[PDB]
Formats: sequence, C-alpha cells, structure tokens
Amino acid sequence: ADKTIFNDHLNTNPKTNLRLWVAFQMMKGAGWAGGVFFGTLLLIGFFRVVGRMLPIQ
Amino acid sequence: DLASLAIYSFWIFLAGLIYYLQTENMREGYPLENEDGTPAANQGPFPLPKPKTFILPHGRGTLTVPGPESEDRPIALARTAVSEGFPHAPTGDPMKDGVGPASWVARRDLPELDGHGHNKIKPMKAAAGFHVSAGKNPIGLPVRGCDLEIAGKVVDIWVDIPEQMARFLEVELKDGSTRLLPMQMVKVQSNRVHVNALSSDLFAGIPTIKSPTEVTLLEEDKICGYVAGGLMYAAPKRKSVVAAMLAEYA
Amino acid sequence: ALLSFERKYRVPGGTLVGGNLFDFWVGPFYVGFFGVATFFFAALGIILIAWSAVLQGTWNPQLISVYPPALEYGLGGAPLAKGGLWQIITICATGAFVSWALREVEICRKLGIGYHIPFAFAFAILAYLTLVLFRPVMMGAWGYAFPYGIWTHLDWVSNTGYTYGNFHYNPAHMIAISFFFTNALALALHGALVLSAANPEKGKEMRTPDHEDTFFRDLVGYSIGTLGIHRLGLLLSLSAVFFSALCMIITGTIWFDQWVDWWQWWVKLPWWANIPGGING
Amino acid sequence: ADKSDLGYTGLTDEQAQELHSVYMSGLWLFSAVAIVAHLAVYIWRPWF
Amino acid sequence: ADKSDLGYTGLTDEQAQELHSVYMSGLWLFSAVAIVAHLAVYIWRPWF
Amino acid sequence: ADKSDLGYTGLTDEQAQELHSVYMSGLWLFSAVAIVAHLAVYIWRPWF
Amino acid sequence: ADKSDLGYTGLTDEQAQELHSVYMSGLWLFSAVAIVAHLAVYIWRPWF
Amino acid sequence: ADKSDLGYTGLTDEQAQELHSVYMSGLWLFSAVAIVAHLAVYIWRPWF
Amino acid sequence: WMIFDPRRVFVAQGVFLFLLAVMIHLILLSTPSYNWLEISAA
Amino acid sequence: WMIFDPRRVFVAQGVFLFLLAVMIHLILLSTPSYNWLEISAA
Amino acid sequence: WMIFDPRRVFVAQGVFLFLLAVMIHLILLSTPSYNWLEISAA
Amino acid sequence: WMIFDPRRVFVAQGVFLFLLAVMIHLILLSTPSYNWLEISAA
Amino acid sequence: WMIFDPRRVFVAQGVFLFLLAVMIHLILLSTPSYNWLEISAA
Amino acid sequence: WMIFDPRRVFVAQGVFLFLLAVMIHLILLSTPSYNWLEISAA
Amino acid sequence: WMIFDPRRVFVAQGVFLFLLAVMIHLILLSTPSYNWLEISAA
Ligand code: BCL
Ligand code: BCL
Ligand SMILES: CC[C@H]1c2cc3[nH]c4c(c3C)C(=O)[C@H](C(=O)OC)c4c3nc(cc4[nH]c(cc(n2)[C@@H]1C)c(C(C)=O)c4C)[C@@H](C)[C@@H]3CCC(=O)OC/C=C(\C)CCC[C@H](C)CCC[C@H](C)CCCC(C)C
Ligand SMILES: CC[C@H]1c2cc3[nH]c4c(c3C)C(=O)[C@H](C(=O)OC)c4c3nc(cc4[nH]c(cc(n2)[C@@H]1C)c(C(C)=O)c4C)[C@@H](C)[C@@H]3CCC(=O)OC/C=C(\C)CCC[C@H](C)CCC[C@H](C)CCCC(C)C
Ligand SMILES: [Fe+2]
Repeated sequence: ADKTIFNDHLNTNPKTNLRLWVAFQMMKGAGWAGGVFFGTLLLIGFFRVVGRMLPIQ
Repeated sequence: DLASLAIYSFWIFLAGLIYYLQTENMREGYPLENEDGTPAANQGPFPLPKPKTFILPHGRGTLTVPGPESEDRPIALARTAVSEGFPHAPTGDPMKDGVGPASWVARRDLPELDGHGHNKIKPMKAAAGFHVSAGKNPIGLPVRGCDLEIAGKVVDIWVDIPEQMARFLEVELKDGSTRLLPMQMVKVQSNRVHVNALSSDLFAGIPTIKSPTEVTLLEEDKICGYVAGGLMYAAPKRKSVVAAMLAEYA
Repeated sequence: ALLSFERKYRVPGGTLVGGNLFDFWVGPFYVGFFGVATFFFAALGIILIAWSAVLQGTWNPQLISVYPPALEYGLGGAPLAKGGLWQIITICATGAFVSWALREVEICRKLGIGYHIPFAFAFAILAYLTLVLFRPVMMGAWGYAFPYGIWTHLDWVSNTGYTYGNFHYNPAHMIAISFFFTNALALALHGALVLSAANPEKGKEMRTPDHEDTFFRDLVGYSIGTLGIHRLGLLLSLSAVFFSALCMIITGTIWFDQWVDWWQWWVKLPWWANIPGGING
Repeated sequence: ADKSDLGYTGLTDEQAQELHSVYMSGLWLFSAVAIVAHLAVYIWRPWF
Repeated sequence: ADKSDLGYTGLTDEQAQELHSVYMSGLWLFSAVAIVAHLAVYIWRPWF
Repeated sequence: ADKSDLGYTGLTDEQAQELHSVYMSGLWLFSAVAIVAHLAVYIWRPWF
Repeated sequence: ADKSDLGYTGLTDEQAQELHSVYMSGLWLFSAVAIVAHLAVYIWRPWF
Repeated sequence: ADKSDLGYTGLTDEQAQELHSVYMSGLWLFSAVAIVAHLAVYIWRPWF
Repeated sequence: WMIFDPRRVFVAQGVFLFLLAVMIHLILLSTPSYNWLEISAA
Repeated sequence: WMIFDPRRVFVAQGVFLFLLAVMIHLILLSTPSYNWLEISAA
Repeated sequence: WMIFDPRRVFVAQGVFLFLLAVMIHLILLSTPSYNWLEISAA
Repeated sequence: WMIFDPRRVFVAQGVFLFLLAVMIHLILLSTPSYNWLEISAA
Repeated sequence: WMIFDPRRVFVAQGVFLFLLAVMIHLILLSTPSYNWLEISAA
Repeated sequence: WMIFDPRRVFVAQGVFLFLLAVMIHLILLSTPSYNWLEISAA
Repeated sequence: WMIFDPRRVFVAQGVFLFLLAVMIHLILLSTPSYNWLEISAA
C-alpha cells in the first residue's frame, strides 16, 4: 500500500495494478486519436501501400 | 541628393542603436552580482545606465529603478561549487527554504492600486456586481492535485473589472486558514478539476493570504511561485509519476 | 557571469534521463544537453559558408553558393556544391533549429515558466521546412529549392518569381499578408502601450490600466485589455507562415502555372456566366 | 442518443469503453449494411 | 559553506592551490611554447 | 527457480517485461524498418 | 554537509589519483598518440 | 549511490563488466564492421 | 475520459456516415469506367 | 561509471556511428564524377 | 581541484575532440583538388 | 501429457512453419515467368 | 520463459533476419537483367 | 440526451435540409440534360 | 560598479584589440601599393 519513500508499491497481487495503469493515465492517447492518427491517414499511407502488384508489369 | 551619401548617416547614427537600446533594457537586473553578494565579473559592452527619476502611480515614493538589488530576502542554497558556475542545492527540502524553482521577493506593504481609491483583486464576496439567479450555476466544486487525489473545494471567484478577468481560485479548506494558487496552469474538463503541479498533501504549505480579500504586492510572489517550485523537481523517480508528469499534450 | 537576483534560480536538473551531465553555465549562455549540441552545430556551420567558396567561386558571402540538387535525379543525392554538399547543410541548420527550441525546456522544466516557447520557434521550424522538405521530394528531386545565400536567393525570388504570373493573385499568400502587415500594426501601439506613464511628458504621476481604458477606448473602439494584445502579438507573427506554407503547398507542386490565371475561376458563375460586365466587359 | 445510459460522460473505465464501440458497435448497424453492397462491386465496375 | 561579501569567491586557498595551478597551463603552453611553434615558422616562409 | 502454471515460465510477469521491449518493440521496429524500405524498392526497379 | 578548506570536493587523497590519472594521462593517451599517428598524416599528402 | 575513488564510479568491478562487453568489444568489432568494409570501397570505384 | 460526448461525440455517428459515403461518391460521378448514373442517355 | 554505458553508448553511440554515416552519403554517393549506379542511361 | 572527475573528465574530451577533429576534417575535404578521393576528378 | 509445454511448444511452431513455408517460397520463386517482379522480363 | 530471451532473441533472431536478407540479395543483386549498378559501362 | 433536442430536431433539422436542398438545385440550374422547366415552348 | 575589471581581459579585450586590428588590415593588405605579404618574388 505504501513504502513511505514514495507513492507506489513493489508487487503484491491485489490492490496494485488492479484498476490503475490502464484506467486513467494514457487515456488521452486514444481520445486525441481517432482524428490525428486516423485523420492524417486517408491519402498518404494508402498512397504507398497499394503499390505491390499493380506497378509490377 | 546623390547615389552615395545617405547610407552613411545610417552606418553611424544607428550603428549605435543596439548600443543605446541595450542599456535601456539593461536597467533592471544589473549590476551583475556574484553567488553571494559581491561586485561581480562586470556588466558587459553595454553597461547599465544611472537611472532617471521615477514617479509612481499612487504615491509610493521615490523608487528609482534600477532600485533595490541587495540581499534583503532570505535565500537558502548550500553552495556545492564554491567556484562560480556549477549549481547549488537547498538545505533540507527545497519547498521549505524557498530556493530553486519556487521564487518570491520582499516588498513594501502597499497593495496594487487602481484609481478608484480601492485595491485591485477581490473575491465575489467583496464585489456584489455579478451573481447567481438563473438555472443551476457552478461556483462550488471539488478538485484534485498532482498526486491524483482530491485536494479541496473551490466555491468562489476573485473578480476583475478593468480587464474583466480572474487571477485566483479560492479553496475552502476543512478549517478556513487561507490558501492560494494561480490561474493559467489549470485544466478543467467536466465535473471535477485536475491540477498537475502540486500533490494534494502539499497545499497548506502555500501561505495564508494575510487577508482573504486583499493581495498585497508583497504576498503576490510566492503565492504564484510555489507551483513553479513543483514544475522542476516533481517527481523522482519511479512508477505513477512517470505516467503523470511526462507525456501529455497540452 | 550572472545577475544580482540570479542567486536563488541556480539549480541543477532540467534535463531528462541521464543526469546533470550536460548543463554547465558557460558565461551568460546556457549550455544544457542541447547546449553542446548547438556548439557542435554552430562550429561546423560557419565552414558551410566557406566550402563552396572554392568550388562554386567567390569567397565572400555576397555570392557564395551551395546550390540545391537538380530536379530529376530522383529520390537520392546530387553532384556536390550543386546539391551533394547542399544536402549536408540542412540537417545542421534544422538540427540546430531543433537543438535550440528544445534546450529551452531544460530551462522550462528547470524553473516553471510556460511551454509556449518551444512553439513560437516551431512556426519558424514549420516555415523553413516548407522550402527544404515539403516541396522537392515529390515533383521529381531535391531540385525544387532555394540557395542559402544573402544575395543569391535574392535574384531567385523576383526575376525568378513570376512563374505563376503575379503572386498577389495568390489568395492565402495575400491573406498571409492580410496577417503580416498586421504584426507591426499591433507592435506599434503595444510597444508604446508601456512607455509613457512614468515618462508622460516629465514629472507627472504614473498611469494605471484605467488610463489605458481612457486612451485606447479613446482610440479605435476596441479594448480587449492588456492580455488581449499579447494575444495580439502572438497573433501577428506566427501565422503569416502557415498561410504562406499553404500558399505554396498547393503552388508549384500542383500549380506551377499562372496564379494570375486563378482569378478566372471567380468570374465563372451560372448567374453572370455568358456576361462580360466591366473592365472584363 | 449515444452509446449506453445516464449519464455519460462518463465514465471509468472509459476510453476502453467509448472508442471501441463507435466504430464497430455504432458500425454494427452499418458494417452489416456494408457487407452486402460490396460483393456486387467485386465485378461491376472494377473491370470495365 | 556559503559566502556573503566582496570579493569571495574567491577565495583562499581555493585560489592559491587551484587558480594558480591551472591558469599558467593556459598561459605557458601558449605563451612561450607558442614561440616554439614559431620555430618552423619565423624562417618558413616570410623570406622567399 | 521455476514455478507451476502457464507460462510459468513465464515468468508472469516476466512474460510482460521481456516479451515487450525486444519481442514487440523489436519486431514492431522490425516492421518500422522493413515496410519503409520497400517504399524505395517496390518500383525501383522491378519495372524495367 | 559542505566543508571548509582546500578545496572540496574533492577529495584527498585525489590530487594525484583523480587529477593526474584521468587528467594528466590525456597529455599522453592522445598527445603522444598524435606524434605517432602524424608519421602517417604529415606526409599525406602535402607533397604532390 | 556513489563512492569516492577511481574510477568509482566506476564501478569496480563493473568498470570492467559494463566497459568490457560493450566498450572493448564495442570498438573492436566495429573495427571489424567499418574497416573490413573499406577493403571493397577503396578502389571500386574511387579509381575512375 | 479525455474524449467529449455531450459536445463532440454526438456528431460522430449522425453525419460521419453521411460524409464518408458521399465524399467517396464525389470523384466517381463522371468517370470513364464505372459510371452507373449518367449511363441513362441511351 | 566514468563514462555512462547504458546512456552515452547504447542509444547515443548507435546514432554516433549514425553521425558519420549518412552525412558522407551526401558526399561520396554525390561527387560530380562518380555515381556508378545512376548513369545507367547515358 | 573541484571541476569534475567522475562526471566531466571523460566527456569533456569525447565530443569535444569530435567538436574539433571530425568537423575539422571538413576543412581538409573542402578541397576538391587535394582530397583523398577527389585527386582523380581534377 | 508428456511432451513439453514450457519448452517444445513455442519452438515446435517457430522452426517448423519456417521449415514448411519459407523453404516452400523457393519453389514459387522457381518460376521466372510467374514471379512477383519477373513479369516485366518474360 | 515461454521462450529464451538472452539466448534466442539477442543474436539468434539477428541470424533470422540475416538468414533471409542475404540469400535473396544474390537473387536481386543478381538476375541477368536488372543490376542497375553493374551495367553502366557496357 | 447529451446534445440539445429543440436545437437539432425541430428547426435545425430543417436546415439539415434547407441549404442541403438548395445546394443540389444550385448545381442543376445551368444544366441542359435535365432542366425540365427552363424550356416550356411546345 | 560602472566599470569592473577581472573578466574583460580574458575573453573580451583579447578580441577588442583584435577587433581594432581586423578592420584595419584588409585595406592596407590591399592598397594599390602596400600589401606586404603576397608580393615577394618579382
Ligand atoms: C507601396 C506600393 C503600394 C502597396 C504595396 C503593397 C503590397 C506588397 C501589399 C499590399 C497590401 C495591402 N495594401 Mg498596399 N500598397 C501601398 C500602400 C498602401 C496604403 C497607403 C499608401 O496608405 C494603404 C491604405 C494600402 C492598403 C493595402 C491593404 C488593403 C493590403 C493589405 C494590408 C494588410 O494586410 O494590413 C492589415 C491591416 C489592415 C487594417 C488591412 C485590413 C483591411 C482589409 C481586411 C483588407 C482588404 C484587402 C482585400 C479586400 C481582402 C478582403 C478583405 C476581407 C473582407 C477580409 N496599401 C502602395 C500603393 N500593399 C497587401 C495585400 O494583401 O495586397 C492587396 C500586400 O501584400
Ligand atoms: C514575385 C514577388 C512576390 C513574392 C515572392 C515570394 C516567394 C518566392 C516567396 C514568397 C513567400 C511569402 N510571401 Mg511573398 N512575394 C511578394 C511580396 C510579398 C510581400 C510584400 C508586401 O511585398 C509580403 C508581405 C509577402 C509575404 C509572403 C508570405 C505569404 C510568404 C512568406 C513565408 C515565409 O517567409 O515564412 C518562412 C519563415 C522562415 C523561413 C523563418 C524560419 C526561421 C528559422 C527556423 C530560423 C533561421 C535562423 C537563421 C538561419 C540564422 C540567422 C540569424 C543569425 C544567427 C544572425 N510577399 C510578391 C507578391 N514570396 C514565401 C512563401 O510563400 O513560402 C512559404 C516564398 O517562397
Ligand atoms: C513565424 C515564425 C517567425 C519567427 C519566430 C522566432 N524566430 C526565433 C524565435 C522565435 C520564437 C526564437 O526564440 C529564436 C531567437 O533566438 O529569438 C530571436 C529565433 C531565431 N530566429 C532567427 C532568425 C530568423 N527568424 C526568422 C523568421 C521568423 N522567426 C518567423 C517570421 C528569419 C527570417 C527573416 O526569415 C530569420 C533570419 C535566429 C536569430 C533565432 C534562431 C536561434 C537558433 O535557433 O540558433 C540555432 C543556429 C545555430 C546553432 C547555427 C547552426 C546552423 C549552421 C551552422 C549554419 C546554418 C546554415 C543556414 C543556411 C544559415 C543561413 C542564414 C541566412 C543566410 C539565411
Ligand atoms: C510602423 C509601421 C507599422 C504601422 C504603424 C501604425 N499603424 C497605425 C498607427 C501606427 C502608429 C496608428 O497610430 C493608427 C492606429 O490608430 O492603429 C489602430 C494606425 C493604423 N493603421 C492601420 C492600418 C494599416 N497598418 C499598416 C501597417 C503598419 N502600420 C506597419 C506594420 C498598413 C499598411 C501595411 O499599409 C495599413 C493600411 C489602421 C488600423 C490604423 C489607421 C487608423 C485610421 O487612420 O483610420 C481613420 C478612421 C477612418 C478612416 C474611419 C472611416 C472608415 C471607412 C473609411 C468608412 C467606411 C466604414 C463606415 C462605418 C461606413 C459605415 C457607415 C456608418 C456611419 C454606419
Ligand atoms: Fe507590451
């Protein structure tokens, strides 16, 4: 629960990595996305991913 | 005139305009002082000018500037390198001696004055100008510190008129002993507030404003500087803070 | 050397993971982790004014030239002074643009002044890029670029700037000029919005932000305050560049033709279509 | 009308329960409508 | 240990066994030893 | 020392501290180094 | 806590073990390594 | 944590555990990665 | 959190299908292969 | 540790050899009279 | 005394000479008439 | 039962498909009339 | 550890990407009609 | 819920079509193949 | 104050007399008669 030195834990089964980590921290990494890592991806990454069978003649 | 004349009243009358201008920006701050209180290395190629008379907006004296420059206020850095260059480190904890990222200064006991005959910054229980009388109105919600835990409850606003603005967000403690905190760092989204500067168990270390309605210019230095104190150290070293202090976007 | 109050501010850190290995204050200058980086970038860069001073011709930065590559060599290199040696100058330039705007953070995290400054040089990072990377990678080769000089890229912008007819017909360009003449439009009154109160005419008592509200409301009918014209300098000085990097990210790579021929897409409308009116009529 | 119930937002967990359902479950009323009208354009008129 | 006044620092013998013991390394290996490089110089080649 | 279950070993959670930095990030930056190369290889110059 | 005398820090005995083993060794591990490597540098190729 | 001696740090004998595998064989096999390559680039085709 | 819903996400279901439908229909309304609209002329 | 091993030479030397690799790719792959893979046409 | 020994005595000589040697090479390469690979191209 | 679960079940499917797929790639490379960039040649 | 870390994927996968890249080099560097680095004189 | 009803269902739903109907009829006013009223002679 | 001492002579004065020297030379080294460097043969 506490080491006194700082504000986290060593291991222990429950309580620790229980409903932190993937719950609160990098929650912005996906909400900001769907528009930045999805919106800049409709005419550039596809611009170079079809070239594989067609230009081969 | 001619084809070769006018570019010379310029390579001269302005070739000293970085010179004349620099000194006029080198009023405050200079002279240079060492790491103790000593006539330091020098000043530069554009040394500081001897100041002219400064008249103040509400009769605050003959405060010429550059003005007070000596060692009035307390400083507490244990000189690691006696040689001038390598940095210095505070005594105990750096957020008690007031050294490093958290800065303040000692001034005269006359707060910032406007022209109406009254002070500058007052709460909403010091100006019955704009109120609450339609629908449900949000002036009273819980908060959260950088430790990712609830910190207090803010239920008031310090009003402004000339700028029609805001400067502080007052926190009602469990008790009532006053505390303060800046305005631009804040990052509020829905129904709870999140500050990412100070932990929720280091808010009492922020001075109680001598008056809950007045901010003297003496007080307005640490009160908006303690949060900067937690923008440098915070926080060694492992786990949650690494997923809190780093990354982010805004 | 350091200032008088520069006593309490002296504290090690600021840099990220590794330690305080590079953060030694050499004089009035900051040599953080990106401090010795720019020391590495500024030392090699003075030689880049002197290299093509024996390959292209003259030794004086009046006509010194390390030209960009040709237009058609492909996705690759070049000769040398005419591209190859040009291809090395950029990643120092830009490698030095970067090691400067981000050595500020070793001072930003060092104290607690805001992170809106690793940013106002990043409209300069996104304004020099649009002439070295954004353009010449797609239309053929790195040959679509300007020279680095101070009189070479001059006769490159004018007598070699009418490829698109006139560039005033370029609407965003002209809006990124409807954004530029407005920079010193709001530095000329704001650089004089703090000057004349302790020095009114001589002796008089100093003004406060209520006289500001009887001088500028006695000026031009709009007084957003004093924090509305630092949101009125950082509104004059960063954007005349994204309206110019957009005046050119669809100019030449899509429109290498007359932009004087763009102002006939406006007169074409079903209402007044077959109709010559004025001047045109 | 969004995804679930009062109130939203919302929510905790969230993000692991918001941006996985607006493109697949909000598209479960569309992707099934897409499944059909794509097999006819596997021949007309890709090959003219 | 911190200081206060002119002209520390300074001071001594942090100035005596330090500053005296490093500055002449920049004021000899380049003052009279720089006239030892003048050897292959003063005759080569001012006179043609 | 070994344990019991699956993977154990494992070694939960040595299955998510060493199968992450060089297994995922090793092969994801083996996918961020291989896919990109193709984009100067696919057409230069199999088309001739 | 910081001390007083000459000079700190530090750190006697470290005037001949720290400031002479990785300080005066530079006057050798490259200063003389120049003199040997220059026997293959000074003559390439100032003489054509 | 740190010592006082030399290298300390160091950190004997990690001065010879972390500066033996990646430092010694580091500038040794890179003298077999960068140098052995020279032997096929000296002349093909700088000789033109 | 960190993704609005009462203000942002409501417009991402009602008209996101309206857009990515007709926005791809734009370039294929007068083309020399597929067609299937302006064929109605003979 | 005298030098820093997992800092100055694990991702800072991998780009230190990357320091002297590609800047010369724009000198030796350059040169106005070499090439020996480009001029397969003239 | 002072300065550094476990910090800044093995690094004030690594990239310092790289800031004085490997970028000094670019002067003896700013030549193309000498040069250890551009002698032939004269 | 028996065999190996913490041993020969993640190594019996790593050099077994690579010994049935990538070695099989060579026979569909044994084409030079098919082949996924030799079509330009034939 | 399901598989071996400092044994099967610190240099053994280094001869897995290396076992693929170079066996095909002498197919793509080769070929009777591609080259674009050999056929520049004749 | 979440977004306002009498500002997207009553009258603002009417401008989801008001200008959305006048736009498609601002493309086919100067068009011959349809027209259907521009000429009313015979 | 006003004028200190023990910093100017180390890094500034050495390049003040040098700065007072430099804007003088490139004219007397390049006057129609003087020069005194290049000419020593004829
Ligand atoms: C010296 C040679 C020419 C000349 C050289 C140039 C060049 C070069 C430029 C202009 C530009 C402009 N010139 Mg001029 N111009 C001259 C000197 C003048 C004088 C004057 C003598 O006092 C005036 C009043 C003007 C007027 C103008 C502006 C209309 C225009 C952009 C100014 C701006 O962005 O500021 C911002 C602040 C303002 C108060 C201006 C805002 C007013 C409105 C919004 C702008 C109207 C322009 C156009 C109609 C855009 C439509 C407006 C929309 C409704 C928003 N010019 C002389 C006659 N001028 C720029 C331009 O955009 O070309 C037309 C341009 O690049
Ligand atoms: C034919 C003549 C045309 C024309 C020719 C061109 C050409 C050519 C160009 C423009 C470009 C622009 N023109 Mg025009 N232009 C005209 C005349 C004008 C007039 C005018 C009133 O006369 C104005 C106001 C403008 C304004 C504009 C902008 C829309 C645009 C500028 C982009 C830019 O510079 O950002 C870029 C910002 C930077 C480069 C700053 C970056 C800072 C970097 C990171 C730091 C550098 C450090 C440095 C190396 C160190 C030096 C300091 C030392 C230490 C001392 N033009 C006429 C109409 N114009 C440019 C453009 O549109 O493309 C973007 C462009 O190429
Ligand atoms: C919209 C963005 C506008 C902007 C903003 C801006 N510029 C800024 C900053 C900001 C916030 C700084 O903080 C920084 C500064 O120090 O303040 C002045 C800066 C700055 N703007 C500068 C210049 C500059 N900015 C310009 C433009 C702009 N700056 C835009 C108008 C221009 C013009 C007229 O286009 C110039 C010339 C520098 C004084 C300074 C950048 C300081 C810096 O980052 O230094 C790093 C450089 C080195 C370490 C040198 C190494 C480089 C190589 C050795 C040689 C480079 C080769 C290159 C071709 C140089 C040639 C220069 C000219 C001949 C073109
Ligand atoms: C140092 C050079 C910079 C500079 C400086 C500068 N500009 C300045 C000033 C200064 C010191 C001012 O003092 C003055 C000012 O007051 O700023 C707000 C100004 C100014 N610079 C302006 C624009 C401007 N700035 C420019 C640029 C620059 N000015 C540089 C960046 C330019 C260029 C590039 O040419 C222009 C055109 C104005 C915003 C302002 C000039 C104020 C002025 O003279 O206007 C007088 C008022 C009128 C003419 C009112 C009439 C309005 C219309 C003409 C009539 C139609 C509307 C009317 C409402 C009809 C409707 C009927 C109604 C009755 C209902
Ligand atoms: Fe201002």
